[PDB]
Amino acid sequence: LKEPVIVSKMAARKKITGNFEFHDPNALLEKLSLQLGLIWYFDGQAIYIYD
Amino acid sequence: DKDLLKGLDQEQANEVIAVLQMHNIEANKIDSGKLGYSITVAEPDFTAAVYWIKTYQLPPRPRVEIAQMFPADSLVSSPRAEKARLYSAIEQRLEQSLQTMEGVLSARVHISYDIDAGENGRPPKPVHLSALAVYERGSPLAHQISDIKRFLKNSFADVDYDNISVVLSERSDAQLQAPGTPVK
Amino acid sequence: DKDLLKGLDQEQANEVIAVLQMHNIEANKIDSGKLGYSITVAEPDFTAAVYWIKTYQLPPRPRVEIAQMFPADSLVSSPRAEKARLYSAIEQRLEQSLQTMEGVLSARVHISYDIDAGENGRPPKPVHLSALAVYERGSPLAHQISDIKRFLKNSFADVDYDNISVVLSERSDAQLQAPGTPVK
Amino acid sequence: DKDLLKGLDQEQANEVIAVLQMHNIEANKIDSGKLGYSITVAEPDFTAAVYWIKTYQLPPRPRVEIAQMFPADSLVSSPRAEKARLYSAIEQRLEQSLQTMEGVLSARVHISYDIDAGENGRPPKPVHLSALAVYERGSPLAHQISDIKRFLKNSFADVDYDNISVVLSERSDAQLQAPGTPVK
Amino acid sequence: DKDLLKGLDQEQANEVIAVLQMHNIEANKIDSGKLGYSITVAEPDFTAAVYWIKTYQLPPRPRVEIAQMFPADSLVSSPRAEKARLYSAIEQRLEQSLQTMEGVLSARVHISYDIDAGENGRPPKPVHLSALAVYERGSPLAHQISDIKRFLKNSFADVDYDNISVVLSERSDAQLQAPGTPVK
Amino acid sequence: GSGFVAKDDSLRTFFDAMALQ
Amino acid sequence: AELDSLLGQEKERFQVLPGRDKMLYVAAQNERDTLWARQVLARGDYDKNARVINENEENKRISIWLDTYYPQLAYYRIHFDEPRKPVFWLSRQRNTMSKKELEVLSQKLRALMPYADSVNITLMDDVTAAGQAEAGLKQQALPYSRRNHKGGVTFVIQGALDDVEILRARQFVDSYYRTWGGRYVQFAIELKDDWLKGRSFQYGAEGYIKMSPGHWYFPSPL
Amino acid sequence: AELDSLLGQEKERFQVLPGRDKMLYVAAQNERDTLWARQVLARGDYDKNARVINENEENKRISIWLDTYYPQLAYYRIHFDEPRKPVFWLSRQRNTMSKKELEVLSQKLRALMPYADSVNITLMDDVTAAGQAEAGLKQQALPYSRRNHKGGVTFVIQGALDDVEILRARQFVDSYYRTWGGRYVQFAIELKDDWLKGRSFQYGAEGYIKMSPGHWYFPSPL
Amino acid sequence: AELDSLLGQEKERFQVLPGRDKMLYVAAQNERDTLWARQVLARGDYDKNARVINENEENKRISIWLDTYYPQLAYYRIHFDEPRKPVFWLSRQRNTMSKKELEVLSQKLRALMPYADSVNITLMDDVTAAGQAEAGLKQQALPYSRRNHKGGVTFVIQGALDDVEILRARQFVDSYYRTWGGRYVQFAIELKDDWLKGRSFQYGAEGYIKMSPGHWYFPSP
Amino acid sequence: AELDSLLGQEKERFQVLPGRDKMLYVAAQNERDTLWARQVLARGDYDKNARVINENEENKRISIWLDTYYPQLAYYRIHFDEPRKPVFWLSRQRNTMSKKELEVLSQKLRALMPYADSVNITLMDDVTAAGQAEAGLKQQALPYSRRNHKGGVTFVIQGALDDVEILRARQFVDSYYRTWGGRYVQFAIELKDDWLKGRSFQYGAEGYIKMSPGHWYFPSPL
Repeated sequence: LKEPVIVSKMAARKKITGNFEFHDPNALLEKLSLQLGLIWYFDGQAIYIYD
Repeated sequence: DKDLLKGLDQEQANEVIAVLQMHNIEANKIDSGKLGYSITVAEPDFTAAVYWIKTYQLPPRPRVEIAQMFPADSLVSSPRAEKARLYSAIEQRLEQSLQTMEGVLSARVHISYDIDAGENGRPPKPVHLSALAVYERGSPLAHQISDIKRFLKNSFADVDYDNISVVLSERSDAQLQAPGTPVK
Repeated sequence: DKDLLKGLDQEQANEVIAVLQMHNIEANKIDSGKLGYSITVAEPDFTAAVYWIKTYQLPPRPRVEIAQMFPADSLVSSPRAEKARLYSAIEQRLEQSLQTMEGVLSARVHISYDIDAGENGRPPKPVHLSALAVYERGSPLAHQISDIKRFLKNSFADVDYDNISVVLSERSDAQLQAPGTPVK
Repeated sequence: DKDLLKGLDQEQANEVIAVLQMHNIEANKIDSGKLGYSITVAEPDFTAAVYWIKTYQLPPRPRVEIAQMFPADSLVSSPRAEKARLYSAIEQRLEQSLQTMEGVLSARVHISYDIDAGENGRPPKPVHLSALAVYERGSPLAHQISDIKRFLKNSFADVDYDNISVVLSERSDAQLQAPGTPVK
Repeated sequence: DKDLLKGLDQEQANEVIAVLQMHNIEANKIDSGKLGYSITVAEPDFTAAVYWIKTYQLPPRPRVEIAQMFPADSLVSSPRAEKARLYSAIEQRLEQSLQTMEGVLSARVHISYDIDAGENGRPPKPVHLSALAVYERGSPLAHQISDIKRFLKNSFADVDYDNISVVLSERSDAQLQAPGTPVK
Repeated sequence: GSGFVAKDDSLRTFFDAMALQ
Repeated sequence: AELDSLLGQEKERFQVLPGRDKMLYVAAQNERDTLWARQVLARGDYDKNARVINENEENKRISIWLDTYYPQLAYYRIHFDEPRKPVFWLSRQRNTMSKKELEVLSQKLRALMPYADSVNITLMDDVTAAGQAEAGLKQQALPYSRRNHKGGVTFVIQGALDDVEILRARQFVDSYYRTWGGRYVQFAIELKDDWLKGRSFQYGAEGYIKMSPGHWYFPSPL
Repeated sequence: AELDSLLGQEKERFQVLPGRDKMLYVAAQNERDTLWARQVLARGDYDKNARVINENEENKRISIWLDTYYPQLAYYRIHFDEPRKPVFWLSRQRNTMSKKELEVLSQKLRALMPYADSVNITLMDDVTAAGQAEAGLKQQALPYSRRNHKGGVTFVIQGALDDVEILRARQFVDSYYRTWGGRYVQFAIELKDDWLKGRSFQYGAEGYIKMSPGHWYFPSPL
Repeated sequence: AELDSLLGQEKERFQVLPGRDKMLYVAAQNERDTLWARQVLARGDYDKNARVINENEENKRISIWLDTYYPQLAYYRIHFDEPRKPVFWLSRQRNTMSKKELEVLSQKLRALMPYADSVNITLMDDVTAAGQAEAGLKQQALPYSRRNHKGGVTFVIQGALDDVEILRARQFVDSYYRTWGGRYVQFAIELKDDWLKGRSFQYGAEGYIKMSPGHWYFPSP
Repeated sequence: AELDSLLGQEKERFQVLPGRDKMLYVAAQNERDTLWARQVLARGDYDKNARVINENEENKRISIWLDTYYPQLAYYRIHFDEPRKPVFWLSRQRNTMSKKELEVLSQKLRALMPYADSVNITLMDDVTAAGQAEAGLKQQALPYSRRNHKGGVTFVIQGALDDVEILRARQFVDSYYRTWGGRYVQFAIELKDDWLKGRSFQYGAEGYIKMSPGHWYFPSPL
């Protein structure tokens, strides 16, 4: 992703493990935000992530 | 004429002869008074009899029970030794009680010993049992697992049916004819 | 006529004899009363016999148990020194319970010894087992590895089917013929 | 007949003779009753024999175990002197059990010792094992590490396959022919 | 004959003779009953033999172990002494285990000692090992450091491959021929 | 085919897994 | 003294067959009687030459010769219910042999068995060998899994089986192996616990295991 | 005192063959009977010269001569089922020798073994030598990883295998090496700690992708 | 008493060759039999002259002689499978010797080996010698790294290898040194502990290793 | 009593040579046989005059005579593979002596060694001596650094080497010193820890060492 990511405090208590591969991140982030349970937003300068 | 074991017990000598005469070599049970028994074979049978002594790990050492490590004649006794002496007389008594069934010749029962739960307030875990048995032949031993799993199910506090394992089997072929002396 | 070992035990001399007779040399067992047994060989086989004494590390030491290090006739007994005497009798009677299965001639069982994890607020850890066996030849020894695991599983508190490891094998070819004297 | 070692033991003379007769010199084992054994070689074979005594460092010292430094004739033993006497009976019993596999002639097992972790409050680390073995020749000794690692994996609390190291080898060439006397 | 040394025991006389025979002078091992042995050389070979005694620092001192200076005959023992007596039996058992590998003739193993880490609050330091070995000639010496560094890596808690150092070497040229008597 | 195998789940981790279907 | 009197009293558990190379074969039926008959000839109370044969041992003796001089062959088992005429059970849908080549195979198999008289070669269907193996595996109510491939099938019986289902799965495999051998169809009984032990997971083509209420693990698609 | 009488009572396990160089060869069939027949000739109760040969020693001896006088030869094994006429399994698709050059080799291998009368050279195929390895590895239900490359193939069995799969894989490998050998195809049974037994995937944005087989493995938390 | 009867009972492990300088060479095979036959000639129960030759120290003797009189020579090994007619493997692509001095070198090696009758010099290839060392190294599934330079190649084996991989490496290297020797191609086996065990890391072009949640390790290429 | 019988039993580890000044030289080949033969002549069991020579000692005895009477000479080593005709390796690109001046040197080196017959002087190239040291230093994969100057090169081995790299360097340097000598190229192996031990430094033409997070040290440009 060409922009910095800001992760909140309550949505950083979850954990992830495995081998991943970011060929296209804007399509990978939609799938992980539905499996983990998350909301996100891109306001032109950063990508905020909440639960 | 050559001897291979001496100073044996009565049940040790009755097991060495029972192993050797199954493999077509005959022995001799010679008494000696206070020094026990002694077992002698012939000269051409000596090479085979030493091999079956090494293979079958004869003479048999005596069978061990848990109540021999914590004897009742000790001067003090911990509660770990009182609970280990209770469970060792129950698994000795269910084995005595399984031989009075229909067709069983021998049996061996094990209980799951629990020690570390006695000091702390955590409740002890469930109790697990396991049994072995040898039936005489002509018995349909597939339908006789559900009678041991029913008999020793409610002989304890609360077991499940998948916490009991019964591994039983039929006995070997009978040995009735004499071995035969070596023709020299 | 040359001696190679003397002052042996009855169980030791049958293990030196059963090893020398496998490699076509012939020994003799000479008693000496209080001084134990003694083993002699011929003169041309003296060079070969010392090579198998050095290779097989004969005479064999007596087998060791964990209950030998902590004797039952001591004055005081720590609770650390009581769980090793409990586990050493459990692993002693599970291998006397495995020789009563069909086909099996010998067996050896090991338990995981966890004593340090008990006397704290930490939870106890799991218990692991391992076994070895020597089966009579002619048996489908790949299907009997699921009966020792079933027997060994629920004789403890809570083990898994992948925390028990059984390594078993069939016995060697029998030695039935006499070695043969050196033709001199 | 010049002598070079006196007062030897029974298990030491069968090692000095087995080392010398591999290098084509003939030795003699002379008993002396209470004063042990003695070894005399010939005078042409004397200069080589002192060189192999110095090289192989014969006679061999008796093998050391950890349970000999902490004897059980005390009144109160420390927990360090009880974990060392427990681990020194497990690493003896595992190498008594490794010689019963199919093909092994000798084996030696080392366990990592943990002592200072019990004095503080930090939990002890995982245990590490190591083993050596000597095989009868003719065996595919690359596939036998899968059987020794599987046997050693769950005989303790929790090890990984990265914490066990097996270094094994095949036995040397057999010595069967007589050395030969020096003619002068 | 002019005497050089007297009162030496059995293992001190066989090394002085093995040193003098390397340098073309021969000696005589004369027994004296209770007073040990005695080593005499000829008359023209006296000035050389005194020089090689002074150079090689003969007779040898008895070899020293760390557990000799902390004997177990004290009524109570410090933790420094019960921790210094354990590492000195580990560095002897790993040294006796290195001689059973193939090709090895002699070996020595040194462990790093720590004694303040048990009495402080800071964590204990890492463990460092160091070994020497003497190999039979005709062997590849490069590919045998990778086996000792694998065997020594997991016989302790956690050592790295940088904290182990193996310095090994092949044995010297053999001495098989007799020295020779001085003619006059 | 898809599906979920719940073993004593706490009804928040169960309905989070249905948020893809 | 004859050989049939130098064995035991019961003259029915052995059968002495005269060979074709001045020898005398003794036909035992298990390992215990094989060691009984070998103790007589090994201790040496017989002045002639004799051997002790067995059905399980001879079935591997003439299967070592057959995977060297006749490789790429499809057969099942040799039956010794009448030891003077063994019956060779060949496969039908996996061999390309004509009748003249079967006559040579029946002649070269006769020289390895000097006690025999005429080996009879018969061919059987390759479908009923797996049909009887699946029909006997469905009567005992054993959960299984069939894997078909070329030159053999495989039945996999896994899971946490109870004690009457290890006994019924062993009494059937031994009775099938006694009559058909293990060349074509092979049973793989494997007693193991539940994979993904107490863990909740979401299966099928995009899988994850929940190691904890706040922990996701992404291995192979479960 | 003939040589067959100085051995044991059972005159079935040892075979004595006369040599062309005025010697006498004893043909044992394993390591346990080679030391039996070598003790007789070592203690010296036989007046003339005699030697003991073996199937795994006379196969290791003529492979030191062969990779000096005939390098880059593609062969498998020398079979000694009938020791007067051994058969030499030579590869077909990997050599370019003519008929005369195969007769010079069949006359120079005869001089190494003086007990033999003629040596037979048979050209075995190369696709059935790797087809029987994969069909026998698929029939035992084992996880494997075939790595094809030029001049020999290899099969890798990694993972945290259990006790039934270790026994079935070790028994099949030891039953395959006895027939073909270890020149072309090599098995690589090793135990690491991962519940996925050899295979490994990566996950991103489309599903899973089967990763390339390499030496690094993931330490499995489970 | 003849020398072939003065040795052990098994008259099959030694071979007594008549020398041209009126000596008697015994040709053992390994060091265990070399020290078995040197004790006989060292205790002195043989009146004439005799020597004990091997395959390793005879190969080091005329390789010490061949770097004084014929330096810059490319060769591999000397094979003594028939000790009356040894085979001298020589490199083909790394020498410029004609067909005239290849008989002068054969006549000079004949004067240094008095038991031999003729020395058959063959020319082996440098592509097949490194091809068999790479094709054998790939078949055992080992991680390696080939370094081609002038007059020799070098295979480097790194990583945290386990016990079955450092046993297949010793069994392949010791079986390759027996054939080609260690003059041209050399294997180097070093083993290191792994930095990444419980670490999370990014591989590929921009690679790093997170040694902690707040610690990055950018390794140098 | 001749001299070749007063020595050891085997008459091939020593070599007796007659001298021109009525002396009798004994040629050994290491220091252990030099002391084995010096002990015999020192204890006094020989009548006439004799001496014991070596190769590393006789190569140092002639380097004292050459450092005085022929200074500024570029040579490598005298080889004694045949002790009646030694070979003197001279340098080609670093001398200016003619053909007659080589003959007056070879006739004065003959009188210094009275056991020889004719010293052979061979001009050796100078880039092959420094090329073989680098090619041998690159096969073992050792980190090195070459420093060329007029009249010798230098290979510096530094850093924290492990245990197998010291064994391969000690096996290669001692095998190069045997055939060339240490007159031209010298290997400088030195084992030391890492410089600037636990410090973050800034290298190149404007250098500072950070002795602490708040302490700058400005030595020579790192």
